[PDB]
Amino acid sequence: VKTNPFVSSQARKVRKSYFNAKKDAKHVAMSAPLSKELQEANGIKRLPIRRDDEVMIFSGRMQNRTGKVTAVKLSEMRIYVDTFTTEKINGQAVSFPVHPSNVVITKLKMDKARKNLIELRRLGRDQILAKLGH
Amino acid sequence: AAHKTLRTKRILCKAMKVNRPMPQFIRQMTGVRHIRNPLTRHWRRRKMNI
Amino acid sequence: GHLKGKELIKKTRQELLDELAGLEKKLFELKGQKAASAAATKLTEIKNTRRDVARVKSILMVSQRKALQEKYAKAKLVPIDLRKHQEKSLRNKLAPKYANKLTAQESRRHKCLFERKFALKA
Amino acid sequence: GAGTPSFGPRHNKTHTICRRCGNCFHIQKSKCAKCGYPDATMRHYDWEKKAHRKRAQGSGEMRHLKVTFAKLQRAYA
RNA sequence: AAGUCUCUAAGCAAUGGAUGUCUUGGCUCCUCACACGAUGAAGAACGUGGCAUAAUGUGUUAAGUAACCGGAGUUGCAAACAUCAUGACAGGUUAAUCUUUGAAUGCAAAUUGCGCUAAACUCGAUCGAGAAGCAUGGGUGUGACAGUACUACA
RNA sequence: UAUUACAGAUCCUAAUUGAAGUAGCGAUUAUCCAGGCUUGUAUCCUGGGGGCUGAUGAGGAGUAGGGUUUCUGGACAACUU
RNA sequence: UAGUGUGAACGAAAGAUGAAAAGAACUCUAAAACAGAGGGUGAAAAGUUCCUGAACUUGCUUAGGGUUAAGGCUAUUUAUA
RNA sequence: UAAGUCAGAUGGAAUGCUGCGCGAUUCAGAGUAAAAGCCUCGUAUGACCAACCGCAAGCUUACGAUGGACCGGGGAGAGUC
RNA sequence: GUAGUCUGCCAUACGCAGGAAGACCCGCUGAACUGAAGCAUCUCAUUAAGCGGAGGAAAAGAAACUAACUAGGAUUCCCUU
Repeated sequence: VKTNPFVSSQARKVRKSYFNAKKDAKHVAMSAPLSKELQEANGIKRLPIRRDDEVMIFSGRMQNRTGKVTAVKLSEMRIYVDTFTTEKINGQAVSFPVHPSNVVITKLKMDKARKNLIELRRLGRDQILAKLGH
Repeated sequence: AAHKTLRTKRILCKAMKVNRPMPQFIRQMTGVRHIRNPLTRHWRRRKMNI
Repeated sequence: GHLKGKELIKKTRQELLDELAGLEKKLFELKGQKAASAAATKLTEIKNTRRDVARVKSILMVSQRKALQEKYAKAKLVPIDLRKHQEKSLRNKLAPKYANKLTAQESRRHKCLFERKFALKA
Repeated sequence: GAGTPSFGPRHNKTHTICRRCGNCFHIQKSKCAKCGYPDATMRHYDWEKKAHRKRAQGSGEMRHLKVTFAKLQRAYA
């Protein structure tokens, strides 16, 4: 149960804030877990997704393919990918949007800000697990 | 008309360049449908009263 | 091509004014040819050079103002441009020294009758 | 008599566009019925509290005034 | 004593938008704030985006520019630019720029009417133009004028 | 616990019947024939008959008012009984 | 806001395709962006003010009644009292 | 800033169904192709390191300020009550 | 004649006033419907509309005050009277 009064627990208010958030919060809302090869390497589960890296979806028509992110979309709230294409009735491939929380990140590409984010969360996760005592 | 003033002529200009169909690309962008241009009219039917 | 606001600060005032007029000329020639040729790529070039001519006007004006404020700063009755913005209410409200200043009766008793600290024993 | 035939000679204009209101400025009497120009004070009455809030602040742009609301959010939050 | 007519029922449809389910909208109660304006407000008009009429940004620096703070494409098509930074843009402030108006204030106005100016400013080649000035009322100071008002010395 | 049960209020709002393929399609000189363009014209254009308006003219032009109705090109879902 | 009035003023209607546009290629009849018919997309046409799709009214098909305006109730061997 | 995109069947899609694990100072809530403590944002809760760190007014050791008593004094709002 | 003052008017230097908003607040002005089962005093009401003017609150406020006691001690508000 929440103690902080200034955050609201009504469903109307949360959806309105969520869909009409600022740009910086929407990038954080668009995020996914790493594959276990990258979890041991970088020392984090969860990261926000960019146009550099590639991703791998379990369960679907497009089941179990890797492919790079062509475009993130924050208003439409979904991710376009290479490979993930059905053709039209016309002979024309069209990329098909998928929400990142269904998806695992298989490779990652560094940025000064991405390295600076990772070194924070590594040091944060070392403190919290020592506190809880696992 | 003729013998219109200039600030009368300014209003009659703005009243005719505003009179047009809505562009096609807004329906493609926003995906909304069934938006009409409000300041469309016909000269014979509705008078301006300006 | 287009140029940064950082590196224009180093340049001379008269160096910017010949840069300005030459940069503004290529705006005018493109506005002539958009009727004839029209089409893509030109319409991003006309956009960038409209943004760049603002860039030069902007940094000229802050180069003026920082220089020109130093002339009139630390002196009585400055110009209206160089005064800070504020509200109407806050200007006409007098400074809190004058409101709070003490009468010669009141200050002399405040020698003894000030709001002194005290406490009790346990 | 008083209907269709007597509508014929209706070509003069009683009211003209008003500078302050921009809307009903009386040419013969020279006053904006809606806003009261040129009286320096702007016309509103408490019996037309409905029609007043169509004209009054909020309806327009509020270019200077919206940024002075936005300061007072930051200072108290 | 005829019926493709008319009357009633059932099944599949046409018309119509009820019912049911949904909800980024209201309504109320409580909390905090009110620091608008001659430094040109509120309100009005017109501009301005690559395809933009309304609204929203914004004012020939016109979907913005500069600086600081965020920090990677905030949407259809088209085009350009940017990646461990010489830092993308629908992000958020502050400061510039700030069209015609409006208390509106050089004199007017159903008019884009009719003025005025020591220097400096800026183009223009001593002398024109633009730019920027010039309102009323009252306060303190400064100056000038008016008087068979009071008074001294002639 | 309540904005809690409808056939009526010349009730409110929204949609829809019969009457009914009925009443009716007026006012304005008068139309006819051959061609052109077309899937398609008495009607849109050309040519030729027959007519009307008959200088206070459905002629040529302006105030007030309207405000792009002007002009060229393309178009017929609707409108111009 | 649309819209009304010379004016002060007055003031509506209008939400929902699907998980995702995958928003219906190409062929046939046709003068044809008329209108369909094949064939496809999708889990399902839900096919563009498109979820569910009630009543009134209408169309088609099937079954009976009809000189008693029609309907109701009671009784049975269901067209009579 | 905790802990399963667990395994099996169904499905266009699993968060539901059956069975076994794990978190909690966090089972407020939302997003996600279907009902989610453990898929994502959060929530909870203390820890962490930058920014500041100043505006006026009064001080600061005694015939300086304030008060009590005693001695000797002045006056207290006019077209107003 | 000149040199002080008094009074008036004009010009100029520097900051100020106006306009917006007005629920609450302060000062004026001021209805009637209504109730009295009529109606005129009375009531609705020292209310609505109107005019003038402030602030984040305003206004009030330091006794020509209560009291009759075993005495209270500026103003404002809540409970009761």
